[PDB]
Amino acid sequence: DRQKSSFQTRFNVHREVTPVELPNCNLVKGIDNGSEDLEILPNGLAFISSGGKYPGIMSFDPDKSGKILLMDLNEKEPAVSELEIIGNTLDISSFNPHGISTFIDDDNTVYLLVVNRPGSSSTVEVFKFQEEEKSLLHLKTIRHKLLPSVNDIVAVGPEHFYATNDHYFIDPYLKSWEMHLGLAWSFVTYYSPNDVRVVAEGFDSANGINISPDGKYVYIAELLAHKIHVYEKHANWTLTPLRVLSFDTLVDNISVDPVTGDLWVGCHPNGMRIFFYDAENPPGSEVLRIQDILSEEPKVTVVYAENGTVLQGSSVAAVYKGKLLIGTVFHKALYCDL
Ligand SMILES: [Ca+2]
Ligand SMILES: [Ca+2]
Ligand SMILES: [Cl-]
Ligand SMILES: [Cl-]
Ligand SMILES: [Cl-]
Repeated sequence: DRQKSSFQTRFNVHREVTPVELPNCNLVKGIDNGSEDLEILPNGLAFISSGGKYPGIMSFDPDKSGKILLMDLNEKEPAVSELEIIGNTLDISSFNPHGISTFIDDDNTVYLLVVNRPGSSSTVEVFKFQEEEKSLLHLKTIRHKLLPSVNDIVAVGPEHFYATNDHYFIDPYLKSWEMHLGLAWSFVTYYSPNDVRVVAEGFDSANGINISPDGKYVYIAELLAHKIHVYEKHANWTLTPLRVLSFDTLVDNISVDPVTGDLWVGCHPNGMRIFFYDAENPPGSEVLRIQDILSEEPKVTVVYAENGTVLQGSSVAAVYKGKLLIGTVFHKALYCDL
């Protein structure tokens, strides 16, 4: 079949991980049920989305709740704490976080945007971060017909963001059929209070999304195409294609380093192991650094790679002052000397 061929191309089924080691990597105590996305502020506080659940993805603790965790990366051996969500505008029993993003106001108010999928429906929750009290003040729940199945967002103001949708459909049965057939109907939305538009479409599962430090480019990961799309971001928020980068791995969430502009990318080398879990054959981990992404030949380095004997299912990676923090879809988190 032509379909069985493109299926085992999309899920990269023949792929094995040549190890790339780091000598001082330590599992973060307290993270056992996922750390699928994370973001580090310029002051070294890192937010971690944890406990999220997906229909069909593995879970070691099904009654576990979704949590936003805090980590101070300026500490020597940093520990995670669960952030308290306060407010009355949000149903916490169904809180099921996925991608996250931050925005820092001119007053230095910190806003956290959190992709929420309570049930089959999909929202974006915006919180105010209260560092002293170590809490998240809920502000708003954002819902839209152009946000059917949000995977990750990148904030550009307190309720302004680009959002990936990893499926066109909302219903989980059609969702898996969509994903199995490879329709590639997932798309990217710009959301703002006064204006909500599709800015790109035709993606075979758009996952991570991020922005360059100067605002001029947007990066979008296409999981099952193994591609990172680079877009020019215009003053009217529309996007025009620029580069497409290709890899031998499923690219998941994208972090951008503020100083260099470098991309750090959490990857699933073999899509079968991450989608059809099997304890005797667990998914591995791979972290990519991407430099000089606008130039003729961009520099791609594998900074860390492993078959899962330590860390299973890396989905996000970010660096801070010599340290590398790696998160997983549903497993642990690895803190590493670079
Ligand atoms: Ca994110
Ligand atoms: Ca994901
Ligand atoms: Cl793997
Ligand atoms: Cl460049
Ligand atoms: Cl290995």
